[PDB]
Amino acid sequence: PGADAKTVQDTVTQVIEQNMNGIDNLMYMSSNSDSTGTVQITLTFESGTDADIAQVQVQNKLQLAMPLLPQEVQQQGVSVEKSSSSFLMVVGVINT
Amino acid sequence: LGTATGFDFELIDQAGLGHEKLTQARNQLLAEAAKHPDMLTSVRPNGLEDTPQFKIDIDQEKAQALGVSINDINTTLGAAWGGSYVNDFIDRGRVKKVYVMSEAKYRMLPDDIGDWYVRAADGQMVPFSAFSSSRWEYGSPRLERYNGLPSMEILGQAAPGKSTGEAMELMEQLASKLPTGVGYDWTGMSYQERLSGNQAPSLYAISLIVVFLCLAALYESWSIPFSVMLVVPLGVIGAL
Amino acid sequence: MPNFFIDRPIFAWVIAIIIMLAGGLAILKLPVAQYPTIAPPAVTISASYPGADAKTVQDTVTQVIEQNMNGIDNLMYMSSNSDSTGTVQITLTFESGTDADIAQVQVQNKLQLAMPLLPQEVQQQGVSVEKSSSSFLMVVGVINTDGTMTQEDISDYVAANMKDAISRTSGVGDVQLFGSQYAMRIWMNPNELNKFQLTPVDVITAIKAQNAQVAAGQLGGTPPVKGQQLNASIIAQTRLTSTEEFGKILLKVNQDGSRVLLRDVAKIELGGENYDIIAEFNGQPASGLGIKLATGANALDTAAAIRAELAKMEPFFPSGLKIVYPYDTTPFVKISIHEVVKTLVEAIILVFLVMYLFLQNFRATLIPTIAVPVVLLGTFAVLAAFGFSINTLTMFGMVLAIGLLVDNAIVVVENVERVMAEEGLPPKEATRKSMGQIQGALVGIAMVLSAVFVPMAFFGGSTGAIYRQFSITIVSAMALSVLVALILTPALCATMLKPIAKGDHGEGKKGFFGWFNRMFEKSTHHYTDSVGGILRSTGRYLVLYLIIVVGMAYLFVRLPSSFLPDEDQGVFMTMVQLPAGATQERTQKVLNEVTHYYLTKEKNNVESVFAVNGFGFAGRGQNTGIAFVSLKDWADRPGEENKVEAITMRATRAFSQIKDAMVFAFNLPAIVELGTATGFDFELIDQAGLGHEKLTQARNQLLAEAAKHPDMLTSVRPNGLEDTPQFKIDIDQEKAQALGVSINDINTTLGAAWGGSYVNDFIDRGRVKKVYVMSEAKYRMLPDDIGDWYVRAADGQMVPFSAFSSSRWEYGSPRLERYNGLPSMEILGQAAPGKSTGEAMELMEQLASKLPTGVGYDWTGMSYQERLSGNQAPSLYAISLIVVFLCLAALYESWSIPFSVMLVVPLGVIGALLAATFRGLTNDVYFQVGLLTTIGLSAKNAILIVEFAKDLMDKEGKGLIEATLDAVRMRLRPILMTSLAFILGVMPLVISTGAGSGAQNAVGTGVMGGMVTATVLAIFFVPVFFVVVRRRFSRKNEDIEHSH
Amino acid sequence: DGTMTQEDISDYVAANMKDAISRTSGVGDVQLFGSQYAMRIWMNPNELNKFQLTPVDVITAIKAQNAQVAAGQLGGTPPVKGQQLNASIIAQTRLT
Ligand SMILES: CCCCCCCCCCCCO[C@@H]1O[C@H](CO)[C@@H](O[C@H]2O[C@H](CO)[C@@H](O)[C@H](O)[C@H]2O)[C@H](O)[C@H]1O
Repeated sequence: PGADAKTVQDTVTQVIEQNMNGIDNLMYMSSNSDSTGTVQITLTFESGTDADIAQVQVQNKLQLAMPLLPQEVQQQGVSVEKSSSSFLMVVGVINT
Repeated sequence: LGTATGFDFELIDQAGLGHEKLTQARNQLLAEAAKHPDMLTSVRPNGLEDTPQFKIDIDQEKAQALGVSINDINTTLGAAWGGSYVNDFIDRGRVKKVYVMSEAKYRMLPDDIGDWYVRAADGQMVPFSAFSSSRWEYGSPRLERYNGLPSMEILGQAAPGKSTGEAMELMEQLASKLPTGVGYDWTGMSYQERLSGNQAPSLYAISLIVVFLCLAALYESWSIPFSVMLVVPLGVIGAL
Repeated sequence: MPNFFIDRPIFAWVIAIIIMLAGGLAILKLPVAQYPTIAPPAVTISASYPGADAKTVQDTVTQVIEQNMNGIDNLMYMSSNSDSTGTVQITLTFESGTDADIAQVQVQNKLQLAMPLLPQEVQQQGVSVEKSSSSFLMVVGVINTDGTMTQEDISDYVAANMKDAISRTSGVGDVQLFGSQYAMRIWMNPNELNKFQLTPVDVITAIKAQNAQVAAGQLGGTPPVKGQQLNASIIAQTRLTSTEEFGKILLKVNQDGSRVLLRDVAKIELGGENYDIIAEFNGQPASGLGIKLATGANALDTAAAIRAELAKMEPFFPSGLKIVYPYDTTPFVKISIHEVVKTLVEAIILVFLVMYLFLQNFRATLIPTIAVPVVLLGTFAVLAAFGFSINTLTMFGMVLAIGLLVDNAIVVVENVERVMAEEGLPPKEATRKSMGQIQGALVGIAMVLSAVFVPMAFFGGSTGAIYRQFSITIVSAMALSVLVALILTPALCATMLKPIAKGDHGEGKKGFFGWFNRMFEKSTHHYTDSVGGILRSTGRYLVLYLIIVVGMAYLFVRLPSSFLPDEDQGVFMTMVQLPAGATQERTQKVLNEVTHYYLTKEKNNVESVFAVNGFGFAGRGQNTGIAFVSLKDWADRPGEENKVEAITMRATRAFSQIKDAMVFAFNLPAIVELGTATGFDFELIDQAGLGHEKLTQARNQLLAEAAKHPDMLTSVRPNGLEDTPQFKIDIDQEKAQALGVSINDINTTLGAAWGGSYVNDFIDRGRVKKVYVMSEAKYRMLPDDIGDWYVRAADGQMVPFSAFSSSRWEYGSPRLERYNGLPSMEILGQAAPGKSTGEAMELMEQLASKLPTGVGYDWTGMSYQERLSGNQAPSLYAISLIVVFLCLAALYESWSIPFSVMLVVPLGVIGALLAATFRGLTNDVYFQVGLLTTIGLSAKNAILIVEFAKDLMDKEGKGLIEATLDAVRMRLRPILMTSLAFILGVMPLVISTGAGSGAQNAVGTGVMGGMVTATVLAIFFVPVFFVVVRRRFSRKNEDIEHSH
Repeated sequence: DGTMTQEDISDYVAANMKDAISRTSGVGDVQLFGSQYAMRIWMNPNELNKFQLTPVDVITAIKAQNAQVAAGQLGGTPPVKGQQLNASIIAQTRLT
């Protein structure tokens, strides 16, 4: 919260990236750090890789990098998730 | 997946170069790409341009002389202007966050900075303006990295009539003329071609060889299979 | 089938071709490895506590983690080292076949319960969980050939630009930097600190406050007021980037307004996170990456991927920077495999030549020959089908299978040839007649033969996977060659064989073939004459046979037994260990001596030496080091004296004359995680809170008692380090309270100055790196230096350490070991010459039962493996022999006639035993599988002999003796063709020098010896076997005529 | 033999048996029917009041005086060249 892109990159992104070692079947890794105080690191695995094993290996390497992150970032927590781009549907809720 | 005839290219800082030199190398690559409308079209950054930002320098000596601590100064600035997650409360049986932050009208403009006071050790309130100075500068609102190195993603496509393979070949050629320390890589749809497009030839070959061998077995003949294999273009011309 | 393809040769071809395409495609895609993986997965936990002594590490980290290690599937045991480098490694070792991914997941789920209980400084160093081999896959070295970069420069370059990408490469289980990344180093001066009434606590506070990255929000940030037109990020403090910026950190402003800057109380410089690891490549400054393979990953693929990654980095190197390859286990695998491929190709050429000697027409010799590549290539397809890899064992399976393969096609071609020499029938009809009489037998034989090889697919333990590689490869190839002989060979016979007129034996041919044919024909007659003779005696040969069986027994019980030969792999390692307390400088002196020896005394043999000071097999320390040695090619290192075993012996002997260090060169074992045989791995255990000193005393008593049994045990020794002097300092609580100095200030001042303290991060050329505060060297060298450090009391007074503390020398451990959660001390040793490992262990157990109360023991590693136990040989081969007899009984519809075939077994074994015995070889995996190969094939020769004889006595009239003679007459040529072709085919193996020639010699010698005696002897003894067994288990009336 | 009470027995099995049992083959979870020893400080509020102390002071002194300190080394790296002595500095250790 309230971090500029450089701050995000140099206290969060680089630290997580430096810890993404010893994970199987990684093809490549990319990230964005922006001035909305947000970072997303995406790791892409070989076709046929077990998506659950990929995710738990990532999340376990992250777990061990958490103590190296800023306190307020540890507070917000760092989400590790499977990446989909398709929704089955979007339910809107409005007040009229 | 793909933009069809599209490619997905990463410009990479391979040395100590930094965001500005990487941006200059990107602009150099983009200008050169633009000079080949015949081959390349719509090659462009995927990310964001540098923007003005407000640099504020805390004066350590003056803070120390006024008895104002750097932690008070920095949480005052950040909490007021950036907002700050304090802890949790319980709203109707669900745990939720508590945030402190300045009401909007006191964190809108540079003159507002001086309306925030910090308490010194001796009880006095010190306006932020007494121990800081500010200036405009440019910086990035979105920094990209690729395989752990600073990067800039570039999108584009083969010009009409041209193959994506052709368009990628030029991009590598243009990229080979960039400043020292600047490298590149293919990602996404492009990565899955420089690897997963070398296959088509050998798979079609296996198909054609096994077809011939099955036919030769059927007809007990090494030549008669040819009279069947010759049909292929007859359907294909009509589809085309 | 044979009839079908006799009419349809092109369909036959199409089947053969599809099989080869499938094999060919398997070969391009199949994993290649030296051996099947038989090593138990190991997960390692590593952590670091900067400036901690071994006990602090143990009681504050290691015990905490160990106590949370439970409910983990397939855990065999756990071991740990806590050392005065501040390092912990905990190794959890799992059952063979454990999914290493899940092992790692389950270990980490427990570890995360311990994590919050660990010291903060330990958590910030990052603890790691890895799943990899214990040994290095390769060492990637980096030098600067322009001398433009120091050791420290190169190390930082490597850490900052190369290591991470390599660390992320799939199959890379662990990466060790030989050197250290740069950190912002703040070297504190206690004199200057006291002059300005500051301490390391103030220095640390100032750095955290002034090397900061502040989140400051935005101008016009959401939610905004209405009408807002400006939106921009506020940028406040950012991480410092240079020594200059750190130097001007403001510590305080003096009473008269002057400033005290960080550079006024410290030297500030870019320097290593640590200064323990220093490497050289052939004497020059170097750094590097020691790379370990992730559990179960493919070594050749992982190495290819590492090279591809390094290739991406090279174009951006600073000037002079260069990658070198001082140590790589990879090449030997590729090379030794190709050497076997080469001998398989030579085998096919040799086969072609021997075929051309008996079949004297190019087209006719192509028939048996083409079978080889069809079968062999199809075997790769079957291996793919069953998830096997291309490895040393499957490749040698192919080779050992050559005789069994080629024999099916030879049996078919030869028999067709004879049918055309006996009756003058034309090719297409001759092969039909021929397939009619043998095809059933070929299929039957494939069944009995599978009984000799399938049982060893059921060996248990780690050893079993080895034998299963052979079993499946040989059974598959053998099954494929029967198929190939029923489909392709009959077709090729009916189309490519030259018509033979009746009664013709080419005796009236031209030059040499005409001569050869005349010799063979007369030899055949002199052959049949000889046998006809012995059949009239028989009693004589029955006795001679028992002689052979007895000698066979003799040789066998006196042939030593090994597992897999030790190969010269063109690389090896040298271990350097000085006593704890030794300095880095003395360790460098001993490394210089090691390096010197290889560069000057082994000029002709050693290509390079990558030596590292501060890293050893058991990990970081001032008193340890290692040298990685790469030899010149095997080709340029001719003779036994120039191979790894002779080199390492010479080297170790020369190094024994090095003062006050343990230095030895050793060749890496075939496996490793198998057991450098004769060796045992012992754990002494503190089972009752006895404590370190008592365990030591118990250890010493055991070591003493062991030494006085040199007949049984040799080199029984501790694996760890001896206690050393340590500086004990007591803080006086009352005095501190009285003076008003906080214990926290005291401890931080002490620890930061003498141990160093990781404060926070900074940005060095775009990359986040660490900032370290520590005393400059010259103020943390001497005991008296302690009192030059001052702490500030509450009332502002500077108080020297000497005012609130006292100190004394004492002894302590630099390396505390634990085994399965308890204090331990590992003890290594071996069986004395002539006595067995099991013997040595029982003695060790007997000695260990006499130690003081509360002291127990346990076996681990190689000694754990052998106690689940082996000795499954007798049973499995016993089953094998029974099933073979049962299969033969079905074949002959007789309970007795099988014995006439099975008696042939000793005749090849004796030749293999003689050959191995007098070449000084051993009873190992290659000897054993070779024996089954020889036995199978001569069993097969015997089967077709008595099958032919039995047919004569049954279908035709022919009495016993006549049938036997005409049967053996008919099967002499076919037998010789195969034997001579296989015996000559394996010459490449017996004559082999160079990469993997250890395995190749072991293979070839057994087979060649076995094959020669099997061929020469069975040709005479199988006739005896049949006539004697027929007579002994005779019914009522026969022999004298047989009706019709 | 009347030499161990229940609380003793429980400490013995917690401290010497439970860990190994819980790592034994096929064992999934292990419940101790009792409790391992801890060092028990049983405070008396009257005596605390008498000396004007609280549990806060007690807790503070225990963290300060029951400590295991990383204290560094003599002659550790990087050394002054020519250094002969390398030795661990041992400061406060845990009370026992
Ligand atoms: C007598 C006939 C049967 C005997 C011959 C059998 C040979 C068996 C030993 C082969 C060892 C396997 O070695 C294997 O070689 C092939 C061919 O270069 C490699 O194949 C590699 O190069 C080829 C092109 O040259 C590519 O199509 C392939 O994508 C690439 O991986 C494999 O990566 C390697 O693992």
